[PDB]
Amino acid sequence: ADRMSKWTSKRGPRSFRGRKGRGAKGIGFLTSGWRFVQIKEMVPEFVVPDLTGFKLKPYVSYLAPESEETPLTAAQLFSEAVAPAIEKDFKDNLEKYGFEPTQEGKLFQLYPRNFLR
Amino acid sequence: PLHKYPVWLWKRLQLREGICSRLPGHYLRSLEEERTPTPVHYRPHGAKFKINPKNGQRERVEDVPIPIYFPPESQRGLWGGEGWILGQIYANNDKLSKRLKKVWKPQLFEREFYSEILDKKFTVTVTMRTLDLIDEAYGLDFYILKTPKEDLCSKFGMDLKRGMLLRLARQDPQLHPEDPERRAAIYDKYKEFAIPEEEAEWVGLTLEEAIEKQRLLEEKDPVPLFKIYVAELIQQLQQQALS
Amino acid sequence: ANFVSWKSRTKYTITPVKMRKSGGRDHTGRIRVHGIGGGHKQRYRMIDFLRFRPEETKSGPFEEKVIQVRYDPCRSADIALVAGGSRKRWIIATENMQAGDTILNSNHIGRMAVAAREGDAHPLGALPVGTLINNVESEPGRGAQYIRAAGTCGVLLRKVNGTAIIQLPSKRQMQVLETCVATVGRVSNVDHNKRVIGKAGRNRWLGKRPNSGRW
Amino acid sequence: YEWGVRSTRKSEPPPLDRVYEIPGLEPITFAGKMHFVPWLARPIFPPWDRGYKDPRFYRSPPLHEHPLYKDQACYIFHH
Amino acid sequence: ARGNEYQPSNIKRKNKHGWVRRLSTPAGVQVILRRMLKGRKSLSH
Amino acid sequence: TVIVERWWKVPLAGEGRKPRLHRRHRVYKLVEDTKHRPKENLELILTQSVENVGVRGDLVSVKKSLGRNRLLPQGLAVYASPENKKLFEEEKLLR
Amino acid sequence: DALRLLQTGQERARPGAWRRDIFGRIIWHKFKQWVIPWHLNKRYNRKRFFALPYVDHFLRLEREKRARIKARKENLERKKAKILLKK
RNA sequence: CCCAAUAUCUACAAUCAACCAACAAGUUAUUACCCUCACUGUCAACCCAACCAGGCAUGCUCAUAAGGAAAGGUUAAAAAAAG
RNA sequence: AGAAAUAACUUUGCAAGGAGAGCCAAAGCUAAGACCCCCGAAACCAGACGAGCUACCUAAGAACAGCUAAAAGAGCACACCCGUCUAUGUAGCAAAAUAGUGGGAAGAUUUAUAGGUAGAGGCGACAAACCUACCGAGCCUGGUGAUAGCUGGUUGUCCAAGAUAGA
RNA sequence: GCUAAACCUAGCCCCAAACCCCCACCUUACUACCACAACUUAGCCAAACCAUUUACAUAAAGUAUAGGCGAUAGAAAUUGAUGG
Ligand SMILES: [Mg+2]
Ligand SMILES: [Mg+2]
Ligand SMILES: [Mg+2]
Ligand SMILES: [Mg+2]
Ligand SMILES: [Mg+2]
Ligand SMILES: [Mg+2]
Ligand SMILES: [Mg+2]
Ligand SMILES: [Mg+2]
Ligand SMILES: [Mg+2]
Ligand SMILES: [Mg+2]
Repeated sequence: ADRMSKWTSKRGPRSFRGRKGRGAKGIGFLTSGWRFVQIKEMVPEFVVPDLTGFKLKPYVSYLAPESEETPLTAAQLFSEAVAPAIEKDFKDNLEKYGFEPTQEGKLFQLYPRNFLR
Repeated sequence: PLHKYPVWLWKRLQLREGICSRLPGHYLRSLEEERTPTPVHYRPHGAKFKINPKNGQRERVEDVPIPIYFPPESQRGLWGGEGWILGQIYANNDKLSKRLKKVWKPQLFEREFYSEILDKKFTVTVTMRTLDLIDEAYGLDFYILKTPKEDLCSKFGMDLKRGMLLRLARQDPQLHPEDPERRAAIYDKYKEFAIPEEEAEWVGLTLEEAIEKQRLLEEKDPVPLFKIYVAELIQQLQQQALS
Repeated sequence: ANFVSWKSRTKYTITPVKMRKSGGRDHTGRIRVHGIGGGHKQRYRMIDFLRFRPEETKSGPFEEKVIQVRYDPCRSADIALVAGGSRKRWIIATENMQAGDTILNSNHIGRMAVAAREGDAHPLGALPVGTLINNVESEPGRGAQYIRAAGTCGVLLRKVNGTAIIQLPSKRQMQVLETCVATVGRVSNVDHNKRVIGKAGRNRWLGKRPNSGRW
Repeated sequence: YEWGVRSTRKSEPPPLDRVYEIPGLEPITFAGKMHFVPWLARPIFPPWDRGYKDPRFYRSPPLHEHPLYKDQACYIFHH
Repeated sequence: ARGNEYQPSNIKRKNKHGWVRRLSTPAGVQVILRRMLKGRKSLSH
Repeated sequence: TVIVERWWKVPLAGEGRKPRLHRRHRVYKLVEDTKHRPKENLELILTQSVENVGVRGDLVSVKKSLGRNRLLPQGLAVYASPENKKLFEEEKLLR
Repeated sequence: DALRLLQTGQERARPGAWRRDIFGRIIWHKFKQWVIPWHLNKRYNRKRFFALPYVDHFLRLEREKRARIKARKENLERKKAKILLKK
């Protein structure tokens, strides 16, 4: 008889209490007899770098020059990414300069996103 | 408050705003246009004026169509224009007896009809009126080809019409291969209902089917901006080179 | 109402299957027939009535021998498990059928009437006039629908060209093609009439309940 | 007497839309908009085959095409 | 003695007044739409 | 076809407007039922022969059912239209 | 995002489509990556991505209830401009 | 919180299940897979009766190892209630 | 809690014509001024919501000590269910309880859990019994400001005329 | 002497104009992840019951016409169209 409070896993009878998750991802599947099989591939392996010798810290000194907000736009990226190669080669049929026409044969597809932050 | 357009103008407004706005002109004209169906269940008054007996003066008269119901099962057949009459009757045909419910339904049959532009036999449910109209029209193909959308009142009939009109418009060989003379004979026999393909594709489509067709027609994978920007770069470089 | 009727089995097998009672409720959910509900749980044994059914890739009259003749909740008669070839079937048994007997099942119309044992299945024409039959069928190759109840005798009355007139237990006749297969004898569990159930509890056990109304 | 009441079998598929039997016409079906809509025609999709085949959803080929399949009928006596 | 007609049960409550039961019939969608219009923040039980 | 007419006069409406009807404008009288009407016979011509009715070339008035179930959907006959009149006159001129 | 526009010109990383909920409301539906095709999904074909007729009326009342809210916010906002110009 | 598919089967009760006696009649063979413990309930003097000598299924303790307090202080009139 | 026309009366304009088209006109037309309430049924019809209480039914579960008697709708009697008679209580502990006395208590019993039947319908071991405390016909929203020859009301000052044939 | 008594605006009503707007979610909604379908207003209410009947620009005109010719219903031809 309470309908305003959120509905979460702590609410129903045994069945409900079990079925309803809590926002937590899955990593495996139930086999016969309520046995759980975990898959090493569906567990996010963190990728932490080697921080030794790094010359940057959580904050930046107050003695730094200011600048203008210039968000990176497709034109700005293209300008210094591939354009100079074109111009250099313009003085004497697009995949040679980084163009990727289709995105089935690469591990990190850009659309749809098949990878994670 | 008050709207800026009445309620019944909202449909016509919608036909100008969104995806419906890019539909070809002739389809919109065929959709908005309204025609009265040919009288079926009532005797139309012959003339625009008439003398009545009670007084003797010349009074105007109009014919007010009976409203008729077409259950969805008819959309799969060719009922002609016929349908159900839902209404009331006076019990003994005297006005001082109970007002009783009454429904009049057509006598339906199933039959087989041969379409020549389609060279196919269809099994269809029809009524005596549909057979008489077909005979009066000298064949099923003529009946479906010359009758307008409103008198047919059958999505099946309009689909048949779209098929036959497309077959005529394309002049495609698939009617009767291995005998082009018969092809030419059949195609030219109906040479009068020969409208261009661009108008043939849209004949009979309901509004929803039209929207879906237009969407499929225009839906397209966005062009990679890499090609666009390299094209702009090449244009600028050529301009700089020729200078 | 989500009411998938229990009678959903397709393959045939002698194992009892799990009845679900109805209580008079049809698929909609309303009391269609008053006076039904409750009572002892029951299982159903798929009694096979086409008593002339030859096994896979075989033909010709076949003999089968019984194994047991047990009570059955659903019927009023007593079923019997007959084994033949490589197949077991539940068939309604007649009065004087004991475990171990043998029975013939034939469709072969002889030159004249063949004296048939009191449990065998023969086409109507094959029998003589004046015998008693059970498990009659309306038309050939259909199944037994007529006399099947407990202790009911069906007399054969006469034969004419291509047909035979039989007398049903309700004291009236009917015509049937002479190739319809019946069984000669009287259906088992005789004198089932004289079952004084004694107390209302027995009626409740069987499945009936007392219902006022029935508008 | 056949076994299996009618009302428990899968279903009779719904009557097909007539637009399919007009020889020149390619209908407008709701496959373009990836979801059912009751005012278009029900498409007809290719029979789908999984390039892989996951063990948890495997479907064995029928008994006929097994490598160890003998025409003559053995009679086993297992426990 | 009366007054205790509500014997609570989460299964029943979610089965006979829940979102899916409303959305499983035109009348229920009308109910949800009425309660969307009136402003409610408890559309379904 | 069932043909019915009202029992209550529907007030006129004008040229642009359309009539607005009332609960009494749905009572009806049975003017007639076109199927009870005495039967009719249709006019056709023939491409072939059948000795029971006639031989190729000529007009024939035949009963609707007979001419719709047998004569028409087999090639025996065609509709007596003002386009195949002009065609079959050649079929006799050649003779 | 820049590299996405260059390489495939798509705007949103996660595919989606404009649909109509069962309530008539126009929604942007984000796609949930699955493994079997959409016509064989007994759960996704229980969803109604269309709107029957009975919602049209409720589509109107809503459109009106949010016009009133607009008007009252406008009219009031001008009364408070008269008062601010009467002191 | 479950289960890979296909065919096969799956006649005989339960009652200490044995004597008598009854009626209401009560899974595997082939094919595919060499993967491991994730996720959620876990509190209390509690729930349905507007706050309550009422209602509340099962297991175990059968008078308690557990749980509680019938008298705010006084006097001992009538009428009333229980003994 | 007194909203308004048909005439009439009063005051203006113009007057055989009035009126800013349509209407009236044998002194009439045009304009203004004055005069007609509030609360309340049982009901009816339409569309939704309800069988977590109760009636019945379904699926799969659970309970029934001890004694007497042995296969029984058996006897005495706990748990459990019901509620005979009396007293308390009557805004009560409780919108049907408490204390005693009682009927059943291996059965047509009792009971937890999910599902089903929906309102002129369901269900009913027929009592007009029950369908969420109020059922000879649930409840909610809408038509609805239902209608009411019936009941109740109807608000500043002062003066004046003012009552019992009949159809 | 307590209790109180007082206040302004927060907003709103009627017009005019203008056509209005990251993740999860139909299973037990807000849950990453497996083989059917949509398409005539009855009646309260008037007739003092009730049974046919009973309403959903200006002018022509409440005229023709309909109607237990009762209650009531009712055209057309033509005419011309930011504020309190
Ligand atoms: Mg006009
Ligand atoms: Mg604990
Ligand atoms: Mg203690
Ligand atoms: Mg105390
Ligand atoms: Mg005291
Ligand atoms: Mg229940
Ligand atoms: Mg009143
Ligand atoms: Mg009176
Ligand atoms: Mg006086
Ligand atoms: Mg009245």
